[PDB]
Amino acid sequence: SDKTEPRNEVYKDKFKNQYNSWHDTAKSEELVDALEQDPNMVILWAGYAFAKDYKAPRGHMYAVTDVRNTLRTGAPKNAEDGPLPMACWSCKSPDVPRLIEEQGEDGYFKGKWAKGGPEVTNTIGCSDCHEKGSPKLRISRPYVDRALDAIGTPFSKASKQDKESMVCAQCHVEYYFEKKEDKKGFVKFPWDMGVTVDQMEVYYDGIEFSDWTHALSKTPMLKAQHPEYETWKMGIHGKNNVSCVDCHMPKVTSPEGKKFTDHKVGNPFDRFEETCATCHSQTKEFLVGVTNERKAKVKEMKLKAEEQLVKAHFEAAKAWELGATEAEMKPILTDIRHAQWRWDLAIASHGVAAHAPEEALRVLGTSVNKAADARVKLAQLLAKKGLTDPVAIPDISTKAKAQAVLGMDMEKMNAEKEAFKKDMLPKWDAEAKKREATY
Amino acid sequence: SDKTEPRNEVYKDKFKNQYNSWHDTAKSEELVDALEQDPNMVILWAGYAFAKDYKAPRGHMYAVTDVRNTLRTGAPKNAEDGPLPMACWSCKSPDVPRLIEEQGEDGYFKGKWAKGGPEVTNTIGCSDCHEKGSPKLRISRPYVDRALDAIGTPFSKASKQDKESMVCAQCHVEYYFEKKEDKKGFVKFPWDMGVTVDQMEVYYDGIEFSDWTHALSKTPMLKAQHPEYETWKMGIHGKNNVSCVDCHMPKVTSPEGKKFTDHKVGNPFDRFEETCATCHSQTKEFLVGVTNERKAKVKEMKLKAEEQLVKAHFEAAKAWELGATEAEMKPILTDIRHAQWRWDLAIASHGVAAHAPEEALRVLGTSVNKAADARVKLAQLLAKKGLTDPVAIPDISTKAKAQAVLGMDMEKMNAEKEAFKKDMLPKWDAEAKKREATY
Ligand code: HEC
Ligand code: HEC
Ligand code: HEC
Ligand code: HEC
Ligand code: HEC
Ligand code: HEC
Ligand code: HEC
Ligand code: HEC
Ligand code: HEC
Ligand code: HEC
Ligand SMILES: [Ca+2]
Ligand SMILES: [Ca+2]
Repeated sequence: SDKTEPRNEVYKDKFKNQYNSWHDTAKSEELVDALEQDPNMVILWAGYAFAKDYKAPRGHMYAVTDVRNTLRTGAPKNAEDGPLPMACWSCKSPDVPRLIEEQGEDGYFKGKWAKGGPEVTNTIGCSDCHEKGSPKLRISRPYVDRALDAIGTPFSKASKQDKESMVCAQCHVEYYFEKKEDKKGFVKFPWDMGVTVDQMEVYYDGIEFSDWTHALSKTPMLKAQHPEYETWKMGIHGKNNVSCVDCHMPKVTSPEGKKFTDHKVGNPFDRFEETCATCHSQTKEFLVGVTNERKAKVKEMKLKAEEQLVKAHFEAAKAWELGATEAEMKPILTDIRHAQWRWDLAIASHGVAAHAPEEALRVLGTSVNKAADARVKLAQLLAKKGLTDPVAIPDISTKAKAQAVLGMDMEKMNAEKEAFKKDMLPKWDAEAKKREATY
Repeated sequence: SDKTEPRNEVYKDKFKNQYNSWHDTAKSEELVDALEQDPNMVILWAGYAFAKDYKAPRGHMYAVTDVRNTLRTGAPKNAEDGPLPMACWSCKSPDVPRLIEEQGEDGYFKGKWAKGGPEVTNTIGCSDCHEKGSPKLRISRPYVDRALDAIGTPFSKASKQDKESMVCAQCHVEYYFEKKEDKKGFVKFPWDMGVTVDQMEVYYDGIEFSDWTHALSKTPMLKAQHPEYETWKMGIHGKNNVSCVDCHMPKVTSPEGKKFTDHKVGNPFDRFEETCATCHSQTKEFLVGVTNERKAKVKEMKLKAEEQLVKAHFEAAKAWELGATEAEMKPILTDIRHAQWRWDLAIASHGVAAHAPEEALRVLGTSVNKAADARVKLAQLLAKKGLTDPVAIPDISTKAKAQAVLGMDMEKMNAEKEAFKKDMLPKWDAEAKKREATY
């Protein structure tokens, strides 16, 4: 494509300071296993890909590696195999706008994730945010322009300060895959009714959309994903239009005293002077302390919401086992769907305790309120089927125990994934090397 | 006494600007009936004085008037009559340090509220916060000193900025009346553990303390009251030691050009220049909009928490009615106690949406979590008693209907109060005038 250069090294000794700091996200290499740290999530996501594997994000340099390696994308043997579609590449690589610009959105989104393996081998890079070889910013994905239009803030009419967050909003948002034949597997941001948890809930309910049917409760479930842009808009910094870039890509000075934009996307406290100290006079120790306090508050309510949902899902499973009808279960499943949507949207962003802690805490409160409705209705229904005692919860104290409770063959899944990693990934990179040898 | 002057006019000509702005809290005279606006509260406080009458605070000039007029103090015919004790005067008048200094705490707290009628007639004034005829600040109540010592911040070692909030903390706190024999009727702040909702819950459970037994659920209840200091400490302004005085008693300039401390304690937005604008560049409309949005979020979770509690109380009443035993109800009552403690502390301060919105939202979330646990246990227990259908809630849509549901003879209460107002209060004021003549 004329508009995209997916090879990130092309403009490196033309834009040295930007390339070098961009490459330094490789320094953020630790992989924290969130399922291991919180096995409740295996149960909440039962029947869905996230019950297999879910880790915290690390540096942008690892995006293609991590989508390749997660158990969620499976072990496809050919371009028509594997569980997930092409759309799983969309926020991982500057080869995505290359493919969209050459084949159109309809050509890009067609088919399996495995199909794009040979084509999507460059990780998150310059062409995702920039015009080719230029410092100018751009939106490189058409579905992003559609989403910005939908909330009335098109990129073409946005201020410089607005665009700084919009380039991150290409990826750091809640999304779903459309179902209609002409948009099958297209990425869409569910923003037509607004970006609050309540508006998005109305959107999804209006089209009767579900990401999966829960393996225990049979609830039509919604999955939230990293809603940084939607939740940043709710926090006081976003209300002041303090941009993602102000904290995550701050203006820094070279050893020679030249200012440039720090491209090492990571922890803003690592550049405390240049980030928080730009606008605040408090010490780093104070502001780190405040941030850790909100993380603790959000975590407390997160676990309370999760404990209610775990019990709700097993209680619903027991209700089905005791002969509940679909009509008896319909209002309970609605409550479970909404309760878990609210928990998931509240904490799916690993930055929410910094970006919008009060919104996270409000939303987790509404989660518990819906879970309480579901569980009281379940307690009455279970009693009509003859059970007036608590429903037993199996041992789910570890990720391995939870996945086994669900009947998941983790040994086989890991073995097949390792064989895929060893056999298929070399072939993909060998094909990409051959193709890039043109260009 | 030597160290207190309760007549607030004595130094009016020496300190004209302070006296004049102090007297201007009489401009804040609107009375908002909180029970009328939220009749749920009648049910939540069933069996307690707050089910009778509860209004939003107004100006300091009305403290003695409102404590005289509230149905909560009833209609005493003599100094040993009436529902409430001497300690209800403690945060309403500079006559209180006068009586404490002359009679001791033991002498002051002894007896009924009606006994203090003739002695406590000056409203909140200069000697409550100041040394006599002086600009120096003081703590005028010994139980406040004990509380400050308990949290490790004695007034003697406090900074200027610390002391600005501490004078408000003499009254704007959660408290209880001790029941121990040697301290019976004493005001104490429940801060030994210290000031979060969770620490105070541990404090109260450790001494097996209850304010009343709920009229419906028979739960041993805790009542929260206006925890401004404790919640201010949790908000970001308090963490920065932005004092109550910075927003509510700002430095202003007289018409003659003289700088002084504004003593019109009221809405900080009424002094936007001089309060927020001294630290913030945003417009007043923007900051008002933010505070209004937080008020709405807090109100949304407040109402969800109350709906859960109202149903829990009626469901518990049903369980008792169906023959539940003490042992069956014990874990349910514990959950209701904690759930309502958390609700009440979260919203008992009318400023919590400005002072600490994130803490109010966290605490309201934990309220719903405990109410959930109570209602699920109740649904199972009700089913063991043969009831598998929802418990009916009577019409409680107005203050009047809710009080009638509880069997409250509001007509008699109001008649007896008006009679008390017409007959007793002139006698109290006449005796005080006679006594103050001898000053
Ligand atoms: C199709 C269902 C997929 C799959 C299989 C993956 N993604 Fe994404 N992704 C996006 C962003 C902003 C992040 C970092 C923020 C965060 O994770 O909270 C990620 C992260 C990942 C990972 C690493 C972490 C993990 O979950 O283990 C993996 C393995 C992963 N993704 C796989 C952004 C997006 C999107 C932007 C709209 C899209 C679409 C996807 N991701 C889709 C998928
Ligand atoms: C791949 C290694 C690159 C290269 C070579 C560059 N970028 Fe970026 N960039 C991003 C943002 C938000 C800005 C600020 C824009 C502005 O203030 O107008 C920049 C800035 C630049 C410049 C301009 C000079 C400067 O340092 O300020 C240049 C020359 C540049 N970049 C080169 C955003 C992003 C990304 C979004 C996550 C990504 C990816 C990149 N840039 C990648 C690259
Ligand atoms: C606009 C300048 C931003 C900002 C501020 C961030 N991103 Fe991204 N991001 C994407 C994916 C898939 C990941 C996970 C990577 C992986 O786990 O392999 C991330 C990761 C992050 C982080 C975590 C960094 C760390 O060191 O832990 C952060 C702080 C972050 N992002 C912020 C996806 C994308 C994009 C897809 C092309 C785009 C564009 C951005 N992110 C842009 C931004
Ligand atoms: C604009 C919408 C964004 C986006 C997309 C992100 N941020 Fe932030 N962020 C800030 C701080 C202090 C943290 C936590 C640092 C810590 O944990 O110590 C975060 C966290 C994130 C994450 C998660 C990072 C991870 O490794 O898990 C992500 C993906 C993220 N942010 C993206 C600080 C700020 C701001 C300061 C006022 C601003 C504005 C933003 N971030 C904006 C955004
Ligand atoms: C760097 C990572 C940080 C951190 C840790 C914080 N900020 Fe900011 N901040 C800015 C503005 C305009 C406000 C609103 C208040 C005001 O009008 O001054 C804030 C507010 C905060 C808070 C209070 C909100 C809360 O979370 O309790 C906190 C704790 C906070 N900040 C921490 C402005 C800016 C910036 C201007 C572009 C920048 C950069 C930052 N802040 C960065 C940080
Ligand atoms: C330290 C300077 C303060 C500040 C900032 C406030 N108070 Fe008080 N207060 C007390 C009582 C009994 C009331 C209710 C009076 C009534 O309704 O009759 C109040 C009221 C307030 C308000 C509401 C003002 C309004 O205009 O509505 C406000 C903003 C307020 N207070 C703040 C009791 C006391 C004390 C007991 C003697 C003392 C000391 C303080 N308050 C101190 C302060
Ligand atoms: C003994 C049980 C009583 C009674 C009957 C009253 N008080 Fe107080 N009071 C205090 C503060 C800071 C306020 C204003 C803040 C707020 O109300 O949220 C009040 C207000 C009142 C009112 C007017 C409002 C109402 O409830 O209608 C009334 C009628 C009232 N009080 C009666 C402070 C304190 C204390 C400081 C530790 C103490 C002790 C009391 N009050 C005790 C009582
Ligand atoms: C009853 C009408 C009075 C009078 C005559 C005065 N006060 Fe107050 N005051 C309070 C606080 C926190 C301050 C600031 C203290 C400081 O910054 O050191 C003041 C200030 C004064 C002064 C000093 C001159 C000035 O205007 O700054 C004077 C002479 C003065 N006051 C007289 C607190 C309170 C109260 C707490 C709620 C109340 C009640 C009063 N003051 C009452 C009076
Ligand atoms: C220090 C511990 C205190 C105390 C005792 C109080 N405040 Fe504040 N407050 C602020 C704002 C913007 C409001 C809302 C005004 C509005 O409703 O528009 C409040 C509210 C209160 C109340 C309730 C007022 C009422 O009339 O019902 C009370 C009793 C109260 N405050 C006492 C602003 C601030 C601050 C701004 C940074 C500071 C600090 C404080 N208040 C501190 C305190
Ligand atoms: C007058 C009643 C107000 C109002 C409405 C607000 N402030 Fe303040 N503020 C101050 C400090 C140090 C912070 C922390 C952030 C920082 O370090 O700059 C804040 C924070 C806020 C916020 C953001 C937090 C939130 O609740 O979202 C808001 C909305 C806010 N303030 C409003 C400092 C001060 C003061 C210095 C003495 C004064 C006065 C005020 N603020 C007054 C007000
Ligand atoms: Ca989604
Ligand atoms: Ca109390």
